[PDB]
Amino acid sequence: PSDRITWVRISSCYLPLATPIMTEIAILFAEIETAGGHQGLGFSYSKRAGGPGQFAHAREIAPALIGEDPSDIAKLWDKLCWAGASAGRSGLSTQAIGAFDVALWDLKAKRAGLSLAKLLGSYRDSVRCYNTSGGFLHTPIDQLMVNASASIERGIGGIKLKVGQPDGALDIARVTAVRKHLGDAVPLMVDANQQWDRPTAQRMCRIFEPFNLVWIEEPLDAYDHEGHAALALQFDTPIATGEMLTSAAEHGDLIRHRAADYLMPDAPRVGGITPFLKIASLAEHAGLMLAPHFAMELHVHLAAAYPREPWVEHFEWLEPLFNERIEIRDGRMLVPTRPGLGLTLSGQVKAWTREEAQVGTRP
Amino acid sequence: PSDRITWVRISSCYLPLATPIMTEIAILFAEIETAGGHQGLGFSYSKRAGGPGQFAHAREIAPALIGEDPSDIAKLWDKLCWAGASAGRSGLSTQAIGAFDVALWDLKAKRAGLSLAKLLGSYRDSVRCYNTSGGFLHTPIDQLMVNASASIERGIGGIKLKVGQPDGALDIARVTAVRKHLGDAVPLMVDANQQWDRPTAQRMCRIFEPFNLVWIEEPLDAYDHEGHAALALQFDTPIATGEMLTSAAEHGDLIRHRAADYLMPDAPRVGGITPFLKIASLAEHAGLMLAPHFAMELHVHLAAAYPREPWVEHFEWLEPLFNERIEIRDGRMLVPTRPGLGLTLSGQVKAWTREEAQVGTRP
Amino acid sequence: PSDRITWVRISSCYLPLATPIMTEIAILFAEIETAGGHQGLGFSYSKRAGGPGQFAHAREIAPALIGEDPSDIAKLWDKLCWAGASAGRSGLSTQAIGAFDVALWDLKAKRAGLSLAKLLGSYRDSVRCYNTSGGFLHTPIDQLMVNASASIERGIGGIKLKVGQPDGALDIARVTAVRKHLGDAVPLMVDANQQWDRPTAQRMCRIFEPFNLVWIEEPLDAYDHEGHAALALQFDTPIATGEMLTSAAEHGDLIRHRAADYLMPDAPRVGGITPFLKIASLAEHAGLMLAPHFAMELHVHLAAAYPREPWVEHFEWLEPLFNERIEIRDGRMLVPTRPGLGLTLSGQVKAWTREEAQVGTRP
Amino acid sequence: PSDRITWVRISSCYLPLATPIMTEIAILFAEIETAGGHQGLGFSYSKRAGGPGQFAHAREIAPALIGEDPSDIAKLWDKLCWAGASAGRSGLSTQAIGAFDVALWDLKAKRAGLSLAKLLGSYRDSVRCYNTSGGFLHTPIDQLMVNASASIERGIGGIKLKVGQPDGALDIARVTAVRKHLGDAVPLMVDANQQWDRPTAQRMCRIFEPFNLVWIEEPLDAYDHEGHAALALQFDTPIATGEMLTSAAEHGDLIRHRAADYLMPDAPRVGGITPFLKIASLAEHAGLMLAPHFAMELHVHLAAAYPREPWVEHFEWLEPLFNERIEIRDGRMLVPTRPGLGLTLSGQVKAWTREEAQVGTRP
Amino acid sequence: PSDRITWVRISSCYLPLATPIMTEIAILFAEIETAGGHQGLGFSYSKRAGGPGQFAHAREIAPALIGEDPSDIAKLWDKLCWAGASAGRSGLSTQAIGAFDVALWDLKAKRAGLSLAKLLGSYRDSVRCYNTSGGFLHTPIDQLMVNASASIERGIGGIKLKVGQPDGALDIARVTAVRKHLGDAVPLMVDANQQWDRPTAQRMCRIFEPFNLVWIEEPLDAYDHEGHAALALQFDTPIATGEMLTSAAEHGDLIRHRAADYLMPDAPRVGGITPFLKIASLAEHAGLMLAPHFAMELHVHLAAAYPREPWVEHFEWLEPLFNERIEIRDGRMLVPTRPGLGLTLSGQVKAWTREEAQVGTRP
Ligand SMILES: [Ca+2]
Ligand SMILES: [Ca+2]
Ligand SMILES: [Ca+2]
Ligand SMILES: [Ca+2]
Ligand SMILES: [Ca+2]
Repeated sequence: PSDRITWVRISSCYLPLATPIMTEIAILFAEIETAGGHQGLGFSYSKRAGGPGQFAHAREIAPALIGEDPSDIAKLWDKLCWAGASAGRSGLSTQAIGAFDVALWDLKAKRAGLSLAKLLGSYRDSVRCYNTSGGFLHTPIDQLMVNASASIERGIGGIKLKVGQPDGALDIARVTAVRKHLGDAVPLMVDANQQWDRPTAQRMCRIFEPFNLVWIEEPLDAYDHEGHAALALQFDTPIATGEMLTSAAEHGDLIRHRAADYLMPDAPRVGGITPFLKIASLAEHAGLMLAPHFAMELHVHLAAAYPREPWVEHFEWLEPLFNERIEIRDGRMLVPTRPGLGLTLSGQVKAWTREEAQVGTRP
Repeated sequence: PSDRITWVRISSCYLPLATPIMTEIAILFAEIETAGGHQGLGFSYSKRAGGPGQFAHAREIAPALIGEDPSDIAKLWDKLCWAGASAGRSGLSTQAIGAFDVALWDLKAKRAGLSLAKLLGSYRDSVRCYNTSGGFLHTPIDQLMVNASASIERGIGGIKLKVGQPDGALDIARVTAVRKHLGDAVPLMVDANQQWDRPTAQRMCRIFEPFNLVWIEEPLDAYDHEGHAALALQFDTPIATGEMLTSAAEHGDLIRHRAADYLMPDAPRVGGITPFLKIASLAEHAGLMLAPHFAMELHVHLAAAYPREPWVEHFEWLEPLFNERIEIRDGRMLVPTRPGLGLTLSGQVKAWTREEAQVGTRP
Repeated sequence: PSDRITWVRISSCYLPLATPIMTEIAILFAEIETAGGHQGLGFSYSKRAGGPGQFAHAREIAPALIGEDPSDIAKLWDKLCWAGASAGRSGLSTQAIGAFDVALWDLKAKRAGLSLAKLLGSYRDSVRCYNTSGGFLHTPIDQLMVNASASIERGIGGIKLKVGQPDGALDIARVTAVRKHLGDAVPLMVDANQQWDRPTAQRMCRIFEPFNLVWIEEPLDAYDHEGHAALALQFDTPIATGEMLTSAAEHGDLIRHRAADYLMPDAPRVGGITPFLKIASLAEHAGLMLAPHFAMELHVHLAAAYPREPWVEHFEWLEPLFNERIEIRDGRMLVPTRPGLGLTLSGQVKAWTREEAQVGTRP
Repeated sequence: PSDRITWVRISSCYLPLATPIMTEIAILFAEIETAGGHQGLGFSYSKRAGGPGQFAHAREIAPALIGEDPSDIAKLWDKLCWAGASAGRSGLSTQAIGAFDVALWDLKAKRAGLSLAKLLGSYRDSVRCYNTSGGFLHTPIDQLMVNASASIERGIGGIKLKVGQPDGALDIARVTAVRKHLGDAVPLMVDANQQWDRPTAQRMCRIFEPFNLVWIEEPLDAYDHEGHAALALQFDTPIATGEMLTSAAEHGDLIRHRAADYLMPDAPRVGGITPFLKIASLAEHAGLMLAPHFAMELHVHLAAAYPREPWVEHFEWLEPLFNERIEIRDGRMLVPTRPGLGLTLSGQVKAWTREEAQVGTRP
Repeated sequence: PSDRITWVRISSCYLPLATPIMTEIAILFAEIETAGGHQGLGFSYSKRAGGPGQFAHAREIAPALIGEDPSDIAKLWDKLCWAGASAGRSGLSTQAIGAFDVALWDLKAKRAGLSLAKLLGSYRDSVRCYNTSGGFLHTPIDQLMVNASASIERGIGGIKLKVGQPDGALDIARVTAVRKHLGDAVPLMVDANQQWDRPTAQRMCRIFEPFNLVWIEEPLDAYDHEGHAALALQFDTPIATGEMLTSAAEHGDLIRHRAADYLMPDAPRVGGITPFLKIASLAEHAGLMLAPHFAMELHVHLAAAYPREPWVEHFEWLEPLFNERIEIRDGRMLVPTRPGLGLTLSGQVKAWTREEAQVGTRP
């Protein structure tokens, strides 16, 4: 083999959130080291229930990696999946596999002395970014307006507003208020978080049309593909969805329905970089736009490798976990130039680790 | 509410197999009790990796059941799924949910003093059954021949032979040998266990055509829907598949492709009775036949409720876990008449339990 | 068996209407009792011609229920259908079967000490409701306006206005008048009762778009599925139809055409709860909304069991037939908590019964 | 940038064939070197007219590579294509681009100290191989028989026989003769080289069915997708095609028609490794088998990276151009383990070079 | 044969542009003469990279024309294509073939003493024309406004404006300015040159709707057929595309998608008149409009032969190459009446020729 895995360590780290949304996020870290002295770091996560399950499964299948050639990433993804075949090809088991998968990609990239973006091959050195500016449905427009202004001032390229509350007139007012404040030149998008039924989504999308939003995210249930397809066919405003999906197959179904103008795959959630690339390949062929969701630390690299100009969300919740940081400038997020994912665990991770296990002999 | 859940207990029981094939099966038991004194028992399982993950997730979401009306089964399935939304609608998380789901159905049936089959409404009091007679690819033909003949004399209604070895001539020989021994009056089916590629499956199905087998099971990868549909369109022999799928959505895709003459949903594997019923409704409408896989203790009830004559496999591995037994006669297994699933945990379960947890106050 | 039917009584009851619409409605009541002392009550109906036919058929097939296990509801639906096979799977014969079907469901629910909603499993304890406030095309807007206001005051959650008269400008005026009176906050829907041809429906739907109605009901002939599908594709306003259909097959065709945003199945009209559930399963899978038509006494239970928020019409014409009543509060209809359908025949039913028959020996 | 391209050299080398079939093959070699001291070698080719055109275009666009980051392979493929946009996305211009593309991949692999197969990630360390044993339509049966048997004793895993001559009876005779000589255990395939019209292909495939050939290659015109799809739907024997196609788009069309059981993309012919990977992704998703055509020195690496067991032709014509060799044993060719493609130009290349050019300053 | 080719001369002529756009255009001229004394002139071209490749290939395959019957044009197109089969059916090789193809058509037309338009059969003696009036995105509206006015004054029938710059508000302003200047009676069209992504194209097309433009050209990537089809389905304004395509197959795909209201095939770019006619036949059958791109000297003849009123661009860049000129009158371009294409090489061609070759003996 090109090398061989000799040690693996998994940790279940509970990241406390500065502000309740959801008071914490369970992060599954996977560390892999080889006889050749190469090392990789990867992770998966669970918002709400899922952390314990991901860790337990990861611990059970980890031994299957020992002795294997780390360069055969897809092959190993398949081997770990087969090791837990009755668990399926999506959900907790493949998310656990994803932590290992990301680590192997990190390791291969470092082996070449290249950032993950350069190993895959990039199309740009910076990616369009946007943020919520710490805005929620319960955030007084006044505060959200001043926070969004600050974000723009520090380099954010767009603002995503939370909508989808029983009183639709409220959202329209809030959005109207933000648009008047920032100006027509600031890109604006909304996220309904699956709060609308088909009739309501139909009416709200109609109202938002004049706003020229970048996109309307998750207007319906994440699984209502025909519903999303119907909205995309009817309205000029792009429809964005997919962040809730957990496998290449689900994204394939969404794509088959032409249910999204902007596909929002979540690498950790779908099983890692390996399945994410298969999804990106399908989206590319279908001529769609890409807007990866969550984990910017990983997605900035994946987005950089997509043919068409993508959008990545500037999200700072995971920063305390790492020693590195992402920098933003003139509406764009810079793609890190360091080898691999360019991440190392902060000293704070230890204090937040509730479970851990390892197998093999460390080099 | 009709009632209120007050106590829940989950157990991870490792069933040792008298004959390695894999030397054990992880069973997740869920016990539910209410303020009204009602009780239910359900379970899910994992062959190979999966047991630890299912238990861990079940333990984390169990508290969400306390205080809820046990009669709103589908509603609670959704609540538990939402409680772990980032985990998706299939795989380990929904299988954990399935243990609770089965228990709720068991409890509702008992509440009406009806077997699960009668609660759902049955079409028959006994179901066609078949077995492998402890035969595997490595079992010497002559042994499998006397074993099969023995199963027939005990009342089994059919024999499923394992095939799919590199030397197709061998399988053809073994099947020919079995057919000549038992006679043309004994129903025969084969299981290739996803071992054939499209070209090989094409040639083997061609050869088996004259045999008039009941079905050819899993000739291709469980996810090659187009491949299976092509075989079903070409050959007279029914194609059976679906045992590997873990969600209603995956079965829906298989059904959309018309990839199976006999659909083989596995209740515990797809998330319980609730999603299984949705799958059965889709199969019924599509005019397909049903042959549920594994867990006869549960599937005999579900099969009894299907409009068209189904087939259920009679296999003994799980018996040690329960105090009750399935009866077979004249080629069919009798649908139990006791309330609910008609199962209670044996004293052996305790000794095989490696993990357990409970929440709430037992009535 | 779980039990066995020993007595059956059918009655043809003619319900006189307080105000001509249609001066009466023929109701077919079915009573079923078992050796175990269990009892069930169900019914079907005919607006205009149909009462005599339903009763005659019910009387002829009733004997087929004696001795049968009441828990095998679907099986018995099929047996009664086969008993009159040349009559088909829809229309008068299956509507007669439906009376028996509803009774069997009522009996099974009572057996478990659960309301019908809880036996099926509910998603809500109350359902959105609406009414016409005794409004017809010939009702002076002035009166309809004050009546609608009263309905809202007593808890009704929406108002359905009758439209579809030769003078379209009239309907627009009437609707404009009602909207201005009640305010934009009161949900409003219209019912054209199949009075428009494709061109007219096209023009009227266009005009109603700004109104933001909950739905436009039966704009075209109940059987013009392509016509309805075209309207739904073109307009934001939901299209509602299906109330005239009499079988799962017809609803399946409507669904295949994507001819309705809100499907309006009528349990009694399609053959009872058994076929209604098959229809609801198809609508659920297609991602549609549900708005059962007529018989709120039965549909409130069925609606409660649907995944997505349905709408049920508050209709008081059938009240004199029963001793129980439905209560409405804050725009919602409360789902009864009593066992089964929660209905018993009033003493007035006897005086209105024109035909009756029974078979078997009462327990 | 990760690095920077500083020098590029292109050579048009005419490979003389020891045996006319066409007496030579024009090979376009591309050498790329960077400021960081990294180097890559790639190539494209033309059988018959094409060599001069490929070189001329390569020379004209080569300057566009100077100063660029060699790691952004896909990006540069697009830049060179845009540099000659009026030339399209297929044919001579993209084949010229492919020589550079292969060199960039070779360079990236070497950068990581990995073979091309390991950089991409492999599923196997050896690939099934087959050869023609120097047999053509004019080769006397008995000679081809001893030649084939010889290839088998040296380790070849299969024999491809050339067919498609006006006298079909002859082919059938020759194939029958070969089959009887080698035995039923030696895999056999035939290549009709687009010689049959639909009617003839239909009859010949019918006759070959009993033979159980691995595949029937190019039975019809390379562009008759409907024709090929019809044959594949009708016959058990796999249909193989695609070797003549020159772009991802053409392969996509073939795949859309389901016109091939075995897709035969030719990396150099379609524009290099970059477009080849896109084609492989499409074939993988469609559930097809892979059998890359020509250039085993390159395809052995690409085939190793495909999920399902592929077939690669072992043919010796290009060996004189390189200092390295492919090893075969037990019916499979070993995937080279050296860095990158594992190829270096032999001293003979210089003598066969008719044209060459370079740009930039060599490090 | 009807005659036989005895001499062929190819020249690579670099046409310098009066103003940078692109400072020159490579033109490939092909001259063919027969034993019968007949002669033909044709050409192909490359904007940016492509000239050297086209010439090199043309030189290599030219010998294949000697001795052949010039009247069998399609047959010879196929023979030359086969002569370079590994080069494919599009791109540089077929463009080289196209130069010869045009010459053969010119020769056949002259043989009959008919213009090319009359040989094919025409529907009109003049064709609607339009121009850019030397306008580019960087041209100050003031100048573009006065230039467009002059064009109209000298007989041009329409104005095409360049759009597709980052600042969409700019294009709208420029177009608004031009429309106000020339008046609503002057046909206006825009060309976005593939500068918009789907979302942007969607928004810009919406804005342009009120303008009643003749068409919106290349709003998206030339290969995004689904994208173009979606725009055409949604908007009243015709979508025009196809100028970038290089083969009948690509145009066929575009047509299959109903991706264009106005198809813009480029004869030289797709391989000559032979493939252009196949494309025109497909467009005619699909009921589309035709707007050939570039080379008016050739397209005026081809456009004249199309059933529906086409549009041809008045483009003067190629004039210096020929001794003849096209005349425009009352918004239409007159179809030349001279034999064949009606073109002869100017004395300036010699000075601009960088490469040339000939084969055979001149008559
Ligand atoms: Ca859209
Ligand atoms: Ca079949
Ligand atoms: Ca609609
Ligand atoms: Ca086939
Ligand atoms: Ca249009």
